[PDB]
Amino acid sequence: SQEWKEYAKRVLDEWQPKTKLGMLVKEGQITDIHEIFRKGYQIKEPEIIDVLLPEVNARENQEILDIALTVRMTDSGRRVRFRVLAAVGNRDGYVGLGIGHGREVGIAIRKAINYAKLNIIEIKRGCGSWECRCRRPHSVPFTVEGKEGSVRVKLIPGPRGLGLVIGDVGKKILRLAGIQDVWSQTLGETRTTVNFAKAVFNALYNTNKVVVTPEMIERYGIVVGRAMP
Amino acid sequence: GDPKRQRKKYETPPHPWIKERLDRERVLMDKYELKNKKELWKHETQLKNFRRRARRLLAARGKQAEIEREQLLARLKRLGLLPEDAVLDDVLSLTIEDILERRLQTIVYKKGLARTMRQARQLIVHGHIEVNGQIIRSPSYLVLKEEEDTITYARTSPFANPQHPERMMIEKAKQ
Amino acid sequence: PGKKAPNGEFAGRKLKLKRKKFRWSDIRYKRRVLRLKEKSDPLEGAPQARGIVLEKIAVEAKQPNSGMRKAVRVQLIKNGKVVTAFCPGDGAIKFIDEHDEVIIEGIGGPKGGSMGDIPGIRYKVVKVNRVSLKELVKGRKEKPRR
Amino acid sequence: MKRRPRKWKKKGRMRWKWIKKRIRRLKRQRKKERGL
Amino acid sequence: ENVELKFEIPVCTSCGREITPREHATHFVCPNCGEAIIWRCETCRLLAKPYKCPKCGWEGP
Amino acid sequence: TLLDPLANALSHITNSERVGKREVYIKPASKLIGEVLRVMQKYGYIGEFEFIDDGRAGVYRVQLLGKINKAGAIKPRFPVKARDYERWEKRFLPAFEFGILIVSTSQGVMSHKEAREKGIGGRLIAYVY
RNA sequence: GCCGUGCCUCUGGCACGGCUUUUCCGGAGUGUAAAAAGCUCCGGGAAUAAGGGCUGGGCAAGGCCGGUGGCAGCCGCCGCGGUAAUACCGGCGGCCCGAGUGGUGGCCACUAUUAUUGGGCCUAAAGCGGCCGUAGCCGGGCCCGUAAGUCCCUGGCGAAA
RNA sequence: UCGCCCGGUGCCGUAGGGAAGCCGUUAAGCCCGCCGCCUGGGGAGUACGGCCGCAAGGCUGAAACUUAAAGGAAUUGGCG
Ligand SMILES: [Mg+2]
Ligand SMILES: [Mg+2]
Ligand SMILES: [Mg+2]
Ligand SMILES: [Mg+2]
Ligand SMILES: [Mg+2]
Ligand SMILES: [Mg+2]
Ligand SMILES: [Zn+2]
Ligand SMILES: [Zn+2]
Ligand SMILES: [Zn+2]
Repeated sequence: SQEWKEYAKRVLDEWQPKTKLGMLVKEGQITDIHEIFRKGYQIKEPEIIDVLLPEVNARENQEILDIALTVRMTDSGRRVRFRVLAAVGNRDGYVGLGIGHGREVGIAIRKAINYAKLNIIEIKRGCGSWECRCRRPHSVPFTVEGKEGSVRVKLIPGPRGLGLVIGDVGKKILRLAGIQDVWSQTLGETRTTVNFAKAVFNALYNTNKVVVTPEMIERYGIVVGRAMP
Repeated sequence: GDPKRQRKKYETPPHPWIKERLDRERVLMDKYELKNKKELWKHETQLKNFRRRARRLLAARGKQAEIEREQLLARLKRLGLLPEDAVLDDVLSLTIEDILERRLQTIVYKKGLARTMRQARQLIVHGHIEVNGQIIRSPSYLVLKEEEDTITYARTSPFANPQHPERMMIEKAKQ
Repeated sequence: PGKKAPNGEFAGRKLKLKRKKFRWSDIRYKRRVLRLKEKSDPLEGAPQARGIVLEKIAVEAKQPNSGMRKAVRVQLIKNGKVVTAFCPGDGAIKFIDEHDEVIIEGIGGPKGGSMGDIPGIRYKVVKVNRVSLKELVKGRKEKPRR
Repeated sequence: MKRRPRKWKKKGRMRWKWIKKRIRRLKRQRKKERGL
Repeated sequence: ENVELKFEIPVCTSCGREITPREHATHFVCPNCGEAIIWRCETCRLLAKPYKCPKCGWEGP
Repeated sequence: TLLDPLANALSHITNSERVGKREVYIKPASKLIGEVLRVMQKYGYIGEFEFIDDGRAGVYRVQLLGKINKAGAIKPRFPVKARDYERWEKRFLPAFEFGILIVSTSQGVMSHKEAREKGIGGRLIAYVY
């Protein structure tokens, strides 16, 4: 697991930090991904993530969900623009989704991948199904739902071995976060992939708004972030 | 109403042209040298029925549901697919390449009785192997555990003589 | 609007009645229970039929298109009706002659209707003189009875 | 007459106050001219 | 991965509801005491709910 | 008009605790309401409660702890057999033991987890989780 | 059909050597009311045995060559063709299933487009112009009875397939 | 003239809801009830039948066929 540990050392030297969090990460005060989140900081440099979660840019922890091209009219023609939708994440507990625009497909992908890192979140995994009652981080620990635009999404826990039975794009997002088994129920128009993608993202975020007692944890297996890499 | 119809014992895919699945099945067919696809979906179904049984005896409780629970372990390990210490929750982490390892073809090849995998098919179909003092001529037969050691060449086969010109090319690989 | 009308415990009769009442605002159900397809259908619930051709015709295609599609008039045998049927293939019309018997299938469009730019036609020819048409179009077989 | 406000919308049609007046004249002719 | 309580999650000092990863919360040392850290969730900051230090009794915004 | 004094209470509770309140007043106070508060307490959802008399049916003061996600009434009050609970637990609750389902059994009011230990049934009145 | 060694476009085709006999032809038993199939044995021989639909997007697979010129034709839907066609018609490559593979009609899922689980009614389909009331559905707090609804235990039943 | 409680009538606005315009204790929010209506656009509020009115007219109300969109809320321009 080393090829992405010399990347961290190379970036951590020629990077001049400009915000407070960058100063902290460079001075060795902050040294783990799990302690930049629940504090109300702000993340404006993408190099806070290339140093603390280096394998986020591994080309198999990246994904391009869709590419569109859109237009605005003028008395001298049609001014064209792109729209890429990208997601990144290590397949342990951390995911991000961003969009990014440009005049060419290459610049747009770069901005998509860049903004995906700054909009990152951590989630909870477990096993809450009636059929499989193991205690292993392979699914969603309970029913959660999220929404965006006109799309409503619900995710339900499923037993170990069943695939990810959700739509065509939900698999990428749910698989970059570390899940492997789920069920699903959808309303609204699922053919606008931006709103469908943002609904699944919102559900995975809502995973951590449900109040739970300390006894439920050693019944569903709830882990937050990495679970023994 | 209507009387009984005989039904198919396999299932086709929901969509026929998914790329990431044609790519996954094109490998299992060259590694075990199965004849067509309907020969592959039959084993997937043999596994999915076990899985769907363990999901119901896992939520259920009662007197006879108990009896149905420990008949699934008993056979499922009489068939060599589980060990002698396994609890019910180990039915859910079984794989397709565990059932494809129990065909008579793959076993008569993994015991050194054939030089390759497409030759074991011919040895089974032309009637040279024997399973427990009994010629069997069907390569898809799942071998049990109490008899995966009593497998040889037929007593009346040309291969049952360590001077045959074709048997001498077989042991020439075992070192 | 309020909650929903008969959500009581002893209100089963009214709930069933509301459902049976509004199921008739459908079109796939009303058309299946009153059997409206039969009583107006020249083929009478068959997958195929047979007729005897009266004349050969040509139709004009739709608006964003150009060209003439060749067809025939068939006079059915079980009814006596007269329908209009389409001859699929490159050069097929040179194998259909008047006083011939032809077999007729649907043309496979939306809801059972017509397809593509031939808008009013809803049947197509499959067999001529007990000899398939697909063969005749591509050599491979010869046409009996002249 | 049980009319529906989708037809007062005038986009690709003529006015409905004037289609009503023309349906009424035919419902009359079918009545007098041997509507018995 | 060396789970000896690898971390814990902070909770709001007024309602006791733990804090989600990206919300507009805050924390600061207790005024008038200097000995306790005080958390406020976004929804207890938005509608100004009182808090009180768990050590002395000083109350409210 | 008024048709259900128990539904009003449970919706009041879940509306109040969602905006951050720490006390509520359940105005028309049956003893079914009190009996359901008793079992919402033993499982740790509310604090302590008292009955105040006001000359007209009395009131209930209850302190909240911010420990519930949702509470409501199962209205049509279906009956259940003593071996058919999971069919309803899969409809109202979010995982295989997440929260309680309150049942009006022939020996009082109790959660379905204590009805399955005696093996009895009854009418479902509410659910909390 | 299989195995070994070489050559080449390397997933496959060839040249040399060897092997087997499920299937195929003759023959002897057993089988059968009599036959026939089947089954156990002999003697020959790689010898007797691959189609159908697809190849622009949905949807796996070609930006290769010759024809036709808004004409022939294709098209479930969107859509191709006007003398420079990856979309029609032929050649040669390739893809999916395979003793099958395509075409037309019917029912279920798709469809939360019949909604008890579980939909809508300001502007998209849709709140009666307004109000009074008969049947029916829904109905405030406590105390004492009954045991019809409801729940648990137990006898007789709900044919075989 | 100032402050408070109850009932009507207006505006700016949190949480929340909505495809948005926008609604927001006088809900288009979260609940417990009852009744009336809706099911792609046309054909058509038509034909045939019934009941009311002195007439003009009101109320109830289909199908053969035909079509791939018809509708809504907001953007950039071009234009008056
Ligand atoms: Mg071609
Ligand atoms: Mg493709
Ligand atoms: Mg609808
Ligand atoms: Mg309207
Ligand atoms: Mg009462
Ligand atoms: Mg029976
Ligand atoms: Zn599990
Ligand atoms: Zn708080
Ligand atoms: Zn203090």
